[PDB]
Amino acid sequence: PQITLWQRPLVTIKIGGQLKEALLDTGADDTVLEEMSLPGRWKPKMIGGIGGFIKVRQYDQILIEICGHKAIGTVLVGPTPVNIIGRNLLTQIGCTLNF
Amino acid sequence: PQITLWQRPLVTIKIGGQLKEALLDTGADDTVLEEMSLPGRWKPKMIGGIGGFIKVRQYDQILIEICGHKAIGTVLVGPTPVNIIGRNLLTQIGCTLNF
Ligand SMILES: CNC(=O)[C@@H](NC(=O)[C@H](OCc1ccccc1)[C@H](O)[C@@H](O)[C@@H](OCc1ccccc1)C(=O)N[C@H]1c2ccccc2C[C@H]1O)C(C)C
Repeated sequence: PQITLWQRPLVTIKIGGQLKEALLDTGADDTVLEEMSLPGRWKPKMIGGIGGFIKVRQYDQILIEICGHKAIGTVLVGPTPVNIIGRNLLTQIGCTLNF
Repeated sequence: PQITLWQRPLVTIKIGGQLKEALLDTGADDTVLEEMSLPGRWKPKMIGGIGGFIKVRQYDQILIEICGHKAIGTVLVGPTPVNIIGRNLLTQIGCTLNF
């Protein structure tokens, strides 16, 4: 589809049997979701954005469904105010910026 | 043009007669640039990102050229980690997300 930016580009994602709302964020290198439970081992990581850094838990090889498109990648879980789909997953669904 | 996301979507912008690099960020409601001098009076504003909030200076009706496209709008100046072109200006140059 083609998404205009008059409003925030929010989409429904399916992860770990859960349906959630997330922002398609071209300004984010990684994908970060609000606190939740995911299977497997995880490692600590610090990510920085506007305002400073936050501590998150890194999970690798996580399957996420974005608008029907299956994508595999690293997902960070932590105290983010909004769920963010970053570039590591946007590339997998063939998402591009056009003007 | 069409921009893929395997790398950060950085473009050259021209403002105040000078060239700078900025990130096309669909996850940003507004445009925020690193500390610099702009004309006119400014108003206060607080913007919240991944790690908290920061105080910025808001300047209105500022001319800014993004990849050759001229835009005139609101620009925030403050302690941002990188120059960010947000939705307020992305819509002016007709930028959309596609997949
Ligand atoms: C390397 N670090 C990154 O890539 C990081 N990347 C980032 O933090 C990006 O910033 C550039 C950035 C790039 C590299 C390094 C540092 C910063 C995001 O796209 C950021 O822009 C956006 O985050 C999502 C969000 C949306 C809505 C509410 C709260 C958070 C955000 O904070 N938006 C707010 C904003 C920004 C500017 C002006 C106004 C407003 C209001 C909000 O929309 C993370 C995600 C991994």
